[PDB]
Amino acid sequence: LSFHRVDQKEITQLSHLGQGTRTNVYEGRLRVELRVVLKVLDPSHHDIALAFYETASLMSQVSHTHLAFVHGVCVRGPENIMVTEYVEHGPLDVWLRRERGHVPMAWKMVVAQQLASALSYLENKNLVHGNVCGRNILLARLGLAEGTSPFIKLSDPGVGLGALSREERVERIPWLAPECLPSLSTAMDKWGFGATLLEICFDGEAPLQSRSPSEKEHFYQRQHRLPEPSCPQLATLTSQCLTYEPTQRPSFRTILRDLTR
Ligand SMILES: NC(=O)Nc1sc(-c2ccc(F)cc2)cc1C(N)=O
Ligand SMILES: [Ca+2]
Repeated sequence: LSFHRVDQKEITQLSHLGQGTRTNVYEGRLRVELRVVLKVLDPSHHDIALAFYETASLMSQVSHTHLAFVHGVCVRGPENIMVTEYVEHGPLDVWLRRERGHVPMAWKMVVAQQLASALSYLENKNLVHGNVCGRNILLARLGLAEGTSPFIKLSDPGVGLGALSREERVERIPWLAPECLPSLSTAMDKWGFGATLLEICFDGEAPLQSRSPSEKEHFYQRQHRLPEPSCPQLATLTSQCLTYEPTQRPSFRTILRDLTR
């Protein structure tokens, strides 16, 4: 396990941004003053803290234009804090819901290509993200003004999927791949991408949102098909990604090629 150790003296904790899986998220400063995000892990069992370090270790060996940077881990008393990139306009799901009306199809396709390019890179390195969702897509540039285009960053997955409870995996439906509800393959990120595409198509509203945890579980148990976008070309892709059999999902090379044409 390889990650930088950040001394508590080098960080300043600012305002609460919200909550992640077993975390409290804050804006912060990192003395080098760099604007950062601090993911403070709740007091937890060693297994959860080990899964949290494993994410920081995974994020430290990769580099990509559309992957949010991890500066390291800070231990402040009994708290584990991952120090991460501050991305200006924040999570995409929140932005899309707040942003009046819908964004253009062309804007949505750029975000989709950028995310597919990041996942293509992890696929080639044989590395699992395991938490692909609108909440984990961060908006660096709005790209709404003439001549401009959006710029996203896929954030770290947080506490690894292997350490979470069945309740947390259920809360993760429909982003969570169905084989993960009861192995850790890159196939799971093709499902997460497919569910993120729908979530973006539906302006930050994810399918099965209003449903209860037993309804979500039953939906995957009865292997019901997720909704499709109106565009037949996009419909083919999202249904191909959102295939229950993981070996039938397309590679990110194919997904990226399909998205560009
Ligand atoms: N690197 C990284 O993940 N940065 C994050 S996470 C986050 C957030 C997380 C959970 C919430 F409930 C609300 C906001 C914001 C930002 C940011 N602005 O960069
Ligand atoms: Ca909107």
